[PDB]
Amino acid sequence: DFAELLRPLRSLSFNQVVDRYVLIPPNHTFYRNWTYEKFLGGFGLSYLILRELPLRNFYARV
Amino acid sequence: IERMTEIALHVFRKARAGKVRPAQDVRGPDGNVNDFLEQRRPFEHPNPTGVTH
Ligand SMILES: CCCCCCCCCCCCCCCCCC(=O)OC[C@H](COP(=O)([O-])OCC(O)COP(=O)([O-])OC[C@@H](COC(=O)CCCCCCCCCCCCCCCCC)OC(=O)CCCCCCCCCCCCCCCCC)OC(=O)CCCCCCCCCCCCCCCCC
Ligand SMILES: CCCCCCCC/C=C/CCCCCCCC(=O)OC[C@H](COP(=O)(O)OCCN)OC(=O)CCCCCCC/C=C/CCCCCCCC
Repeated sequence: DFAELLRPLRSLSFNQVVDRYVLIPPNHTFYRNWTYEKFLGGFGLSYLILRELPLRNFYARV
Repeated sequence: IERMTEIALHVFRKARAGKVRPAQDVRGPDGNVNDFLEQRRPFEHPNPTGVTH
């Protein structure tokens, strides 16, 4: 398993490793925080659907 | 005209009460005492605005 962690490196040279994983071209235009906005924002969207539960008893929905 | 009016008004009051409770038998419009026993909301139409208990 320690040799499996280095599997994608054995097929590459050092120059290819640096260009592949180290020298990623700079691009600061992405909305990186969309991952959190989708996750935490899902609580509000889930509430919009959940506030319509056809459970007749009020205390059941409580 | 006073006597004619109170005759028509008495029929009107019974006919007006008959709209909410129609006449099924000889008893006439709104002549059933069982309608005024304890009633509950139907299962498909509960109290929409407030708590029941
Ligand atoms: C045509 C006739 C019908 C034929 C088809 C019939 C079959 C239909 C099913 C297949 C089609 C489904 C379509 C979507 C495909 C999804 C495929 C999938 O794998 O999903 C698995 C999906 C996700 O699994 P999961 O990984 O465990 O994520 C849920 C975790 O809770 C997550 O928890 P977390 O902490 O890890 O993360 C928090 C999470 C937020 O998660 C929560 O907070 C929810 C927590 C639940 C409440 C807590 C109480 C939990 C109680 C536990 C017991 C629950 C049992 C419920 C069983 C429900 C069975 C489905 O936030 C997020 O991660 C991102 C959320 C934002 C996502 C963006 C929203 C996109 C949704 C799609 C939009 C378009 C659809 C139309 C609009 C919706 C309909 C009006 O499983 C679910 O279904 C979860 C329940 C969601 C409620 C579903 C209600 C919508 C149903 C729509 C039906 C059609 C509309 C009505 C049409 C009527 C006329 C026909
Ligand atoms: C949200 C309001 C919608 C209506 C808007 C009306 C007003 C119109 C005026 C808009 C002016 C536009 C100003 C510029 C806004 C810029 C938008 C922005 O910054 O985010 C874009 C950004 C681009 O992402 P990147 O690729 O990382 O960045 C590349 C940048 N070139 O978009 C995103 O991140 C995605 C999230 C955006 C909102 C997504 C909406 C999701 C709603 C889900 C409902 C759809 C149903 C889904 C069903 C799923 C079925 C499998």
